Amino acid sequence: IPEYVDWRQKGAVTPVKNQGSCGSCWAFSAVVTIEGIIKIRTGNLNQYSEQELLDCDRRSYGCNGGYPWSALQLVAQYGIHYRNTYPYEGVQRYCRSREKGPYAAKTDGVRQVQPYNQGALLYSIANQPVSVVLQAAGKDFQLYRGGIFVGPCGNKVDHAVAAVGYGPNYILIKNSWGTGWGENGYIRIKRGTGNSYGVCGLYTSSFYPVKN
Amino acid sequence: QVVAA
Repeated sequence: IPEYVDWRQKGAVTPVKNQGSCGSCWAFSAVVTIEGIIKIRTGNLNQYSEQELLDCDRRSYGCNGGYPWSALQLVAQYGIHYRNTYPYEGVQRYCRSREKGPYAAKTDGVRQVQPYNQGALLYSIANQPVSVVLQAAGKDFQLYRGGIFVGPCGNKVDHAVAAVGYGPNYILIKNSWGTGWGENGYIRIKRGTGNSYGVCGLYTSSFYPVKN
Repeated sequence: QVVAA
């Protein structure tokens, strides 16, 4: 795998979104890995619905929490609609897939990256965007305005985000807070620290969509 | 304190 990977340069990531006051990070996270693998595989970049995952994933908890592996599984099983046809409302409501007609895309499966293993994650990111969790509660993470973030942060993961690249000393992450947070909505987290947890617990649980 | 969301 190469020294630098940046899926935005390959035209495989859409504009940064803002989840607002809904704890829908898990759905935002799962959707940037669906947008990236559809572009990688079909050549077309499209935006997909976070609201659909929020309303329809019965294992997750709507606003206040969920699982991007559960969200990723629904799309393999069923599929997902364009963001346009099912726009973000920031509130969980009834599942409306049926009403919005046929799915725009569908996936074939969900895989997990071997945890607490930096090289395993970096090999998955070299192939497609990956869903990743981290501890985002400390005000150092919240007030991030740029640079390679080294912490301080613990490993009490609470925020799902997506990794879309890496470099020699960092992993590149798409967050769902505004384009005004961090580096136009992105954060480069220090890697190669020797901590198996990863900085802020970044190697705790990472999943990616399989599309054939 | 801090866990899934």
